[PDB]
Amino acid sequence: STDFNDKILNEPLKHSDFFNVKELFSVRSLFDARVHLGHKAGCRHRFMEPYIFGSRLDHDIIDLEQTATHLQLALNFTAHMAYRKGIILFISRNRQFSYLIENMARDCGEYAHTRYFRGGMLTNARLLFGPTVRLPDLIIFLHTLNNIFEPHVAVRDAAKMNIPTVGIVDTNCNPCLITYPVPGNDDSPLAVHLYCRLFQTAITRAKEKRQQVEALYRLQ
Amino acid sequence: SNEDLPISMENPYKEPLKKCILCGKHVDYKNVQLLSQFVSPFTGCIYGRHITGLCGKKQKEITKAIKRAQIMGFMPVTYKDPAYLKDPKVCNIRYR
Amino acid sequence: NVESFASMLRHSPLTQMGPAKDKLVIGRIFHIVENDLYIDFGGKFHCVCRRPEVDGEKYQKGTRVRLRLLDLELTSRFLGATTDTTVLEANAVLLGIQE
Amino acid sequence: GKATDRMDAFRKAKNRAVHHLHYIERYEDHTIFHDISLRFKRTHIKMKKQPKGYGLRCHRAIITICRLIGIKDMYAKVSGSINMLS
Amino acid sequence: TEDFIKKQIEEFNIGKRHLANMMGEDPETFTQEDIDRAIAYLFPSGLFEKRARPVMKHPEQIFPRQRAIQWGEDGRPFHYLFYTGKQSYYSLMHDVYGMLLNLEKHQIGSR
Amino acid sequence: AGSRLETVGSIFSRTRDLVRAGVLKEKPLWFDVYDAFPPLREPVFQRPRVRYGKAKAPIQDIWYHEDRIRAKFYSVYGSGQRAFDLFNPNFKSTCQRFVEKYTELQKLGETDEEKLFVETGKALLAEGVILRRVG
Ligand code: FES
Ligand SMILES: [Mg+2]
Repeated sequence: STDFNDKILNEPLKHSDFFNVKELFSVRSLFDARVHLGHKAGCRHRFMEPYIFGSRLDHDIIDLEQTATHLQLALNFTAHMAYRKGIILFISRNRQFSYLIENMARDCGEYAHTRYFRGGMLTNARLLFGPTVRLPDLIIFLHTLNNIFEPHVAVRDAAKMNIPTVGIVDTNCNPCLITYPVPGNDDSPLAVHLYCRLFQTAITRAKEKRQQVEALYRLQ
Repeated sequence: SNEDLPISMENPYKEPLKKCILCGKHVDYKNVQLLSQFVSPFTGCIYGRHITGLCGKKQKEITKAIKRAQIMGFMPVTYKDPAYLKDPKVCNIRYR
Repeated sequence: NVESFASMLRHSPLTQMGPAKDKLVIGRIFHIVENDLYIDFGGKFHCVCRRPEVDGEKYQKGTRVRLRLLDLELTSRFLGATTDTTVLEANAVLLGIQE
Repeated sequence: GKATDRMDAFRKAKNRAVHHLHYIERYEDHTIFHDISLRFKRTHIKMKKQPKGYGLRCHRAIITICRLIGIKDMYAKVSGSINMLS
Repeated sequence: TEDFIKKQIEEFNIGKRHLANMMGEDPETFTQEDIDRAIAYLFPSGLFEKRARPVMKHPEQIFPRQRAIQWGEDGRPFHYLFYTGKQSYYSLMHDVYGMLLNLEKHQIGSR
Repeated sequence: AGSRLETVGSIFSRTRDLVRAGVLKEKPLWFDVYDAFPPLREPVFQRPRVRYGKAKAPIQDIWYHEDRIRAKFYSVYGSGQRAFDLFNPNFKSTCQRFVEKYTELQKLGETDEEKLFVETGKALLAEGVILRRVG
């Protein structure tokens, strides 16, 4: 058990990019997906200024260099969690992409909550689901805002319950409590599809690498 | 250093600042024809700027000119002079 | 020699376009609900136009059409609001179909 | 804790507290790292770091909370409103 | 629980054989209608509410449908929509929506 | 018994402090990954404020030198009849072709703005571009 854990769990933590997530994307791919388009300058959020490249005719432009760095970190974290077999829950209240996100979750073997987030799903989880339920080990927000342009209550609840949160934060979002913010465009279908594909690929790579490493260790 | 970085300038696409129809033109208490274009045909009331579409300065000029003409005998007070009822309408009022 | 974000932004068609007012763009109907056509035209948002009474059947998912943009995003501030209310969709006029 | 019954109130409060634990840094495990002057609403708390063996010279409630935290030596003056919750 | 229901089913089979023996009928061809008739005869109750009367039914009919535990030993739930709290309902909605999308892409008897 | 004080520190700091204190017996699954590859900013809650006095947002409008040429082109000739195709990353509008021709003419060593404008218009006409003036 000791050696197994030491060589399985802690081995990947010794490498900058163990799962090679940087190859999954490039600044050009994000640009082509339009990850760099934000809302009007009037909708801008005070905490999203550091990630905004500028304002092109009252339209904010998200610094895709910072997006690339943040996306690297978020994808690496997600890959490591999937490798460690944690529960990854995808949250998004964008009804335009509810179906897509649910399908991505089902395909990648993780969970999704794209519906009306009932109060207490995380803070009252033991009562709602059962005393032995296992809460998600990572929450990935494809849209950190609810359908009234307020932060998803899941963000606050995840911070409360100490569940790390990856999250795509647009120029009108509040990245303060999101553990791994990925400044980007969460409203374009192209951008949302790119995010879904990236997270799906990273999680699948992590799971398959976990299986491969386990087989390598157990066969010897 | 880098040429693709944005440069600090003004907005070359800025649309012109809309000018009131009287901008640059001299409102005179003797130009009763012009003054009557901003008084109700039926009651003689001076239209507000939400009807005339005039800047504040030109609205004040028009009002002062109308009052001065009315008290100096150039303009009727209670109605628009019938001679000017058929002048180019420039007021956003539709009674019918 | 790898294009940077600055270069990409400078040379992007959207940046090359000035204000999106009265600009003729090519949209693509990606979703239709009754007579409402949701058209994506390369912006951050889509425009929901109305199936023209003439040649209405010709407007189907995937159809490429001509729009005259009026605003990439429909936002505005209202009395007492701290941040702009946005309807999360562009404003455009459907001029017909591109062939 | 709010309850129609005192014991239920006690249970609610003490069970909710453990889910809202702070962690307090103690200098040498007996006092605070530096003097702290703060105002929460209308209550001013002026806490002074003190040497070993000085004791807790604090409002009785602060003495209780410091014994819980693990602070042995500190001075504390409470000015303004003495509202217990604030 | 499942083991409890299994024990109840075994009890019901044994009791059904016993009741068939008591009434003299063939244990093999003893049906639920026969069981109900035999119980109504042996334990006559005039209670108006039929549910309050004695009943010897299958445990499946007696006990309510208990939802099985929704996660395994590792703790990971089974259904990807588990955390919605209404996994079955939202799965049905998701399937209906998928069918509607496919239909949109391609193209007095009941209540 | 993870602290539910999302306003006091970050999840990492609270988890670390509770583990140090002994409240948490075992580190949560994500703690090692976080400690190995932390985010660029520690996620500590911050209450947003509204700027009040002379403070202004540091966002700077994205302008380029060619924006002047684009504005002049649109003011002189209007949008045109060739509708933009924003899906193509290499799409070039009539305005962009005019901008390129103006830029190369400037490189040739001409400084007069109106002369550059008229020369570019004539050059595009020669190339076969129907530059229709709005007025
Ligand atoms: S618009 Fe120029 S003075 Fe009124
Ligand atoms: Mg958005």
